[PDB]
Amino acid sequence: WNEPPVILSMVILSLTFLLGLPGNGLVLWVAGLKMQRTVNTIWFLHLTLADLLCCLSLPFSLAHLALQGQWPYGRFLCKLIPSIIVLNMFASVFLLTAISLDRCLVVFKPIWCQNHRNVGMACSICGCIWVVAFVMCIPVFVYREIFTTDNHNRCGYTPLVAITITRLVVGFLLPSVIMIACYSFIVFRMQRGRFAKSQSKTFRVAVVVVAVFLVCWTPYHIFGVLSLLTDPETPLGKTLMSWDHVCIALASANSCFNPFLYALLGKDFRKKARQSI
Amino acid sequence: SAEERAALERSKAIEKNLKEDGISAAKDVKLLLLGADNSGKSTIVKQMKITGIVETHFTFKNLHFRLFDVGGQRSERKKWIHCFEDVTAIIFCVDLSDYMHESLMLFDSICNNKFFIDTSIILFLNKKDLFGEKIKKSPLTICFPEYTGPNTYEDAAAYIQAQFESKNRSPNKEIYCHMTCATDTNNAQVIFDAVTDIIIANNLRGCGLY
Amino acid sequence: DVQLVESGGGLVQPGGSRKLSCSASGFAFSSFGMHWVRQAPEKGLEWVAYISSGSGTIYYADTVKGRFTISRDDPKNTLFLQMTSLRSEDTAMYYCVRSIYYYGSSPFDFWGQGTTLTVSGSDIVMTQATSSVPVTPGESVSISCRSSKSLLHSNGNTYLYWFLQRPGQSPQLLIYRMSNLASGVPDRFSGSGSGTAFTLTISRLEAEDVGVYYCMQHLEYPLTFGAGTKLELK
Amino acid sequence: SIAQARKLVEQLKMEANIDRIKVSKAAADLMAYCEAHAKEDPLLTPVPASENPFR
Amino acid sequence: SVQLTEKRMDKVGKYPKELRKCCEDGFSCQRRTRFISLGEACKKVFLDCCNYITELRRQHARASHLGLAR
Amino acid sequence: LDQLRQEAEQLKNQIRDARKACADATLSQITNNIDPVGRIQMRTRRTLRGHLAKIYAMHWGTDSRLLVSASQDGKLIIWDSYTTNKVHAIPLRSSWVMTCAYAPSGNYVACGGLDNICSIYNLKTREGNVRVSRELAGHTGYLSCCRFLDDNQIVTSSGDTTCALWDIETGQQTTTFTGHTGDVMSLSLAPDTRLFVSGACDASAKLWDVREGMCRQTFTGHESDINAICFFPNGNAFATGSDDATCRLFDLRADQELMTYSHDNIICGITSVSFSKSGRLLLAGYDDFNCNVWDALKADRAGVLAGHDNRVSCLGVTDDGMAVATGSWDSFLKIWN
Repeated sequence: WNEPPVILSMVILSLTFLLGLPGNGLVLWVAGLKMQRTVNTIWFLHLTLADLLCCLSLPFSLAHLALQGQWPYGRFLCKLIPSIIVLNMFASVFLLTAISLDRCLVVFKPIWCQNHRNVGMACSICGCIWVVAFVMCIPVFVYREIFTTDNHNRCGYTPLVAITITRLVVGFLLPSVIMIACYSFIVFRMQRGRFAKSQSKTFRVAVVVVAVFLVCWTPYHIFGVLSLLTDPETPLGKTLMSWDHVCIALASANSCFNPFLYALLGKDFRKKARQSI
Repeated sequence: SAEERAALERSKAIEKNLKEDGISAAKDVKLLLLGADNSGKSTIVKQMKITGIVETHFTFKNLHFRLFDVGGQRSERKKWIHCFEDVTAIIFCVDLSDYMHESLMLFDSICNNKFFIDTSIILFLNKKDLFGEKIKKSPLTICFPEYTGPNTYEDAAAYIQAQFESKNRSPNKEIYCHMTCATDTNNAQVIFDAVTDIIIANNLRGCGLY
Repeated sequence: DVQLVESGGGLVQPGGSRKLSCSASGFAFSSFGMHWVRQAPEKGLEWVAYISSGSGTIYYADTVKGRFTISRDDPKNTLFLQMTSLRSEDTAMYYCVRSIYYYGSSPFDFWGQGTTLTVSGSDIVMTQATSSVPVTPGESVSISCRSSKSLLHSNGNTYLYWFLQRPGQSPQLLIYRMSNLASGVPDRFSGSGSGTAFTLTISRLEAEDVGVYYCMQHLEYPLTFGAGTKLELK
Repeated sequence: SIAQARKLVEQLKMEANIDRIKVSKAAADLMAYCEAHAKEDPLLTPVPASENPFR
Repeated sequence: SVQLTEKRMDKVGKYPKELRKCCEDGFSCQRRTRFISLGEACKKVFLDCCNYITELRRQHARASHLGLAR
Repeated sequence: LDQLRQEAEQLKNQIRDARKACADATLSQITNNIDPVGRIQMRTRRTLRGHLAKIYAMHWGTDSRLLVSASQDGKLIIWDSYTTNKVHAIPLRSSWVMTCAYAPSGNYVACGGLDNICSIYNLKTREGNVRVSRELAGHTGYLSCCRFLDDNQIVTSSGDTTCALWDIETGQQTTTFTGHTGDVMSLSLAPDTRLFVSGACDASAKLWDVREGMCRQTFTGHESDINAICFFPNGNAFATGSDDATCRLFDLRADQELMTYSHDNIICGITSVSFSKSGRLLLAGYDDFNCNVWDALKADRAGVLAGHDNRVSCLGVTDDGMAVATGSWDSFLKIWN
């Protein structure tokens, strides 16, 4: 058994490990103990929690790809792991969306975001994000089976098309569109006096963040949708499933990059982390 | 824990009280009012309604402004100017009629202060009508020997604004200049829009996007 | 001045219900933990209920839990004690006690006047062997109190409270935590003890000091009082 | 300004009439106080966690 | 296969009366339903059995390596 | 001045000559034969996370367990250092606080600052909550330091170049101390409370007398404004911290400097200075975010109390010397031991 796609996927997973897990740990530790508990710190802390959960659930997928399937554990493990993975990833995505919304709101509503904006509001929004992530996590937790199969058994599982259309919409369209609109509006506002010195740095940060988000998740959703139209028992189908692992690796690579593009961009967080490290 | 359970409970409830007070106190926009003696500070603080420090709090467009008249402190600023950080802006008032070196020197010292590197200073040049009358009566070269140009009111105002804006050296701050005739109450809308701009800039900086 | 006044007392048919209100004034009621201490017509004090500031923790006696109801009205600055299914053992005078809890505080410091209500295992047991000490004025009288469980906590705080109930009056706290004199109590009162054996030594007894003394534990609820050492003239 | 100068010179005269001990004597007495109370200083000598109240 | 025997037995008996032969014998029903029309007895049975076997085959093929995310 | 100026100059010259005549040997030339205390590794045992603004003052109770902390949030929270609990939270009338105090009896807590008023609060009120017992309004400048002599007496250092001894029973200034050229930014009462030294911003530290009301000695040895002061526990010496990045040990009887606790790598000025029980360690706070621990007899940095994200504004050692509390501008009151 030889396949370039699986070796590429595991290489990308190892790179994601080595680049994010220490970064996720250090950023989470800083935001939990070294850094304060400001409004902007809550979003970073929850995003790093989601990224750390995704990174810690990645070894399950690495082991699964090492054996090319053949789930040895019980039904509960295959019922929970590809539920925690999809909870952590979607929590990270929705927290990116919430960060974009907060950045747009502290610009277009400066008067309101000083009276009615405290740590309690951020905590409530993060709790709602985790609740909706759990709601989106329920369908995989209620639909997974392990098929007896041959001596080596690989676990997997109208409802399918509707549920992945819902995950495509909720996890890609609203987040990406909200991010693009918020960052474009911020850039436009940054060209109305006192901000003309900027837009050479804010625009670059916004475009790089949006580009990373739209390159590390678009192949996931594209191939997830294509797996429906592309019927199996076709060379294109099995090639698509083979590259699906690379898509998962890129989706986790977004969680790898998130602390680098979010916490470090907060120069105060960079200073705090450098002093701690 | 025998009765220390009630002690902890009291500590927790008063910590909740402290948290509530902190949330209710973060909504107030703190503005530091500075300037030379008898430079319209009393008039401008009276136009916005309501011995050492004279805090003049007021609400304008659902935003709570805290304006501190600290001009009565008969001591050097450097030993207590450090407690006025995290303020939205420093309101500076200058009487254009009376001339100027002390006002410019104090503006240079306060805008270049280490604590106030990011806190942008709002500049007010009041007594515009009195300044125009004095210009029609006396030339503007009395206190500006190096000022060469037309002796009109507009050029004098522009020169004063340029001389005041030539005192800061940090690009992160901007000096908002406004002119008043000591008879208009619309000097608070300028304060409001400057404060909103500073809030936008500070929020952008705190998110790492600025 | 600080004053606690109770109301809602009278003859009640057995099996009924009644509401006892403790009106308060002269102090910050919202930051005090109001107690409810019952005193039988011929027996000693007995704790009934306790409510803290903010109505966070509410505790109850072994023979009171499940029937009574202790509530506060902080905006109205009044204390309440709703009681239902009045058995014949509830025929007693109900006292209203304030107590604030922090480091160095003096709980049970002020007692209310008291209202009269008439109906027609692991707990620490505090026993007072001396139930009558007839001593003339000018002599030193010492009252002893014992506890089944040692009242000395790990943090070094021994929780023994001494009260003095003058005849016809309300009990007054004398020593709190077995060593600290109460606010306004004359210095002649001295408190001592170690673990289980507690003594309240009084020096130069006066005619105004005639009354009955009690020992109360605050190590763990319920707060059990002693039998009551009664002091009489000569 | 005559009164201010008079007050200043009076204060200087009052200060100048203060007896001064040798600096070596003050150094020795500070040394003695530091060494005598070094045993009961829970900061320069670490205190065991059993006796530590903040442990 | 080993586990496919139970599925075949269930599919064969998933019909009234006879419930055999037609579903046992079954390129899907898109073009394989011509025959001699085999009477109206089991045309719908064969049509259902094509999809019944195809769905199971596709599900097994995708669960072969549904890799812990989709 | 001319005659008065010449007399003042000659008196100053005579005073300097007398002070320099008694400096036979410096502190470092006589204590050089003792073993240094070494690396004093102190770890943060407790952290008071109750304040939300910069902490500008903190004082220790006489029982070494209760500590009062004043911040710009308008609150003066009394802390339980053993269990981190808070026993009080007093809302100040004026949020611009630069000093706080705790009575040796424990019944009263002071407060002052830009309000020009040293407020006294009755902690042990029969009505429960803490009520302002008095508001001392006699200063034309900002109050910078306040210390309780007893429940009734209090000494205040103000920014109008004077110090005033008050009377909390009547509210009138019993005694006023004048003579400082610049702003008086620090004050420290002696152990016997019969005298105190005030460190002003004119690079001078004047030794006052509470009973007499007249200054005795002035200590002009610094190069910048003195931001902190603290008596040596023996009561015959004190260390004054300044903005010149150095804190010097002044001797009352020698009437001059003893040692200059300066380091070539330090440029940040002292904001708080405090001794231990024996006086061997001087935990002097710095604007460099660290509260360096100085050996008072070696003039060497025994250890560094790193862990504060902002400049430390107040360092306080307990009366039993068990712990040192540092209150920085990051709204944290860390307890080290």
